[PDB]
Amino acid sequence: MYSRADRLLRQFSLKLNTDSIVFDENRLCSFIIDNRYRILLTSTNSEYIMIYGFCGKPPDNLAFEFLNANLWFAENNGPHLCYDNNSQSLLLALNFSLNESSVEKLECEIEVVIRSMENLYHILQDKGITLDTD
Amino acid sequence: SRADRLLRQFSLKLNTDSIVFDENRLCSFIIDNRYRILLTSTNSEYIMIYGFCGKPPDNNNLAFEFLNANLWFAENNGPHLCYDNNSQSLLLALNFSLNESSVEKLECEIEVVIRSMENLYHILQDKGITLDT
Amino acid sequence: SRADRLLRQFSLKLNTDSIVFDENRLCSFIIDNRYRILLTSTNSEYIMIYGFCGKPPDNNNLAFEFLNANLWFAENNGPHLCYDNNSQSLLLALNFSLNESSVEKLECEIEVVIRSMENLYHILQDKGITLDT
Amino acid sequence: MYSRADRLLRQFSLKLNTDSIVFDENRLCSFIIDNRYRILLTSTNSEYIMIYGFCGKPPDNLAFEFLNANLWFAENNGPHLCYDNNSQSLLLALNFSLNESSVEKLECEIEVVIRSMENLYHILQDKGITLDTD
Repeated sequence: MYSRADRLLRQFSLKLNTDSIVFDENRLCSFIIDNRYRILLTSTNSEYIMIYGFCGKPPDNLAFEFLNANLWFAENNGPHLCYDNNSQSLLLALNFSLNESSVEKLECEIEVVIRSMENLYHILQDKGITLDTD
Repeated sequence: SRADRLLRQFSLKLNTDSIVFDENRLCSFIIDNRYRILLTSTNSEYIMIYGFCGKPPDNNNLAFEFLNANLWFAENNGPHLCYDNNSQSLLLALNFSLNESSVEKLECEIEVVIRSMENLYHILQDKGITLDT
Repeated sequence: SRADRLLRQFSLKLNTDSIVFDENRLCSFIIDNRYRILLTSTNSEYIMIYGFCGKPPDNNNLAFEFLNANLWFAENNGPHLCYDNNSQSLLLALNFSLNESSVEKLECEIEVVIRSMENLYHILQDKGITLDT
Repeated sequence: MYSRADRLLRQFSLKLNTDSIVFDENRLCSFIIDNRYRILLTSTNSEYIMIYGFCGKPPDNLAFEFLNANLWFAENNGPHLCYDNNSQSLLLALNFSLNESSVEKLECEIEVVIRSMENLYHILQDKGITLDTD
């Protein structure tokens, strides 16, 4: 009766102790980890969930430095560092395959995104250029 | 190879003297006279595949479209579109796992990168911005 | 090494498809926390030893003294003092012949390069121009 | 009765069909190969002859490009590209060891210098910056 994405998210939700974490009518699910990391999940295909970590909006001119940072994530099997036209913000993107998936694997892929977001605010805070909250 | 034997022996001697080293094996080639590929191997866990796309027009705004395109590559389990501050090139970068690996599967991934340069070239052509190759 | 086996196999497959490749083996390390050394091996005849001295002050006249110093290195059978347009560094470069070679003789030549960086540093110190290391 | 440098040069001289090629009182010997390459030989030590190929005087500002060219000669076992304060000119320098030396080896080392001088006017003529005659 439930799609693999919905069942998996239901486990993630209950594990995190809420009913709230669910895909809405556009297949979007947003939440915050540790009052710090803004995670967006999408399931528009039946085979994978996209995991987006919202890094915030870049300062006033930078884009090449972000492309250069993407070398580091590729070399460490991290998410893609992307820029989104809508929210005009940076985000770390990771395709989570639903094949042979468990709630434990989803949390680790979400953790890879969280560590990578922290990795980004580390190439950026000591280097003196900063992304905002909301 | 006489050189590979010498370097391996020398490295082992370095560790012996408590000196850490960085090793890197490189293999570059061009496919169809059009796609520059670089294979690097800096450790026993993975190989990197780099598709050298070419120098981009120094245009900070166009770079924001390169970053935006990483959304499509991410969704499609493709390479990372990135930029090397040394060769001043944009790169399609793909990490190749040594686990359950073979020469067959390495070809398939080099092919994934090649097709990605293929898509990018044909997308930049349509938009009339081509790269210093 | 599983990676070295994979690359060797892949290279042989490339030749098989009539594709020429460029291979390069790199080994870098620091001696006495002071001398950066790079060993490269791009073919079966020789190895290159590069002593990375550091970025020089961009001073076209001081560079003419680097060139002038090549007279002393030449007379003393020493390395080539050169400049890499990529890493923006000056280099002491020494070609190491694979013929009648051993790990012992490779050490001696790396030592010749190291002492040369040693002489250069102590010559630049006295003249109060030191390199971005 | 003759030093190894003098004997060797005597052979080189006779081979080239002249008495003229000889070290003068400052141990300097200058000659031109093929009406094009200006060669200077020195023997102030007993163990080697220095071979200098005179490339001429650099245009008006360059030095880093010459240092970069020196990467190429080191990689190909060539002479050192040097600049000399006196003549204010570039020169290719090669130490020729007198140990196990024959007139045939000297000519090849002189040939390495000549090919390298030609190699230099090739990194320079297609690249649009030129050294003068005398």
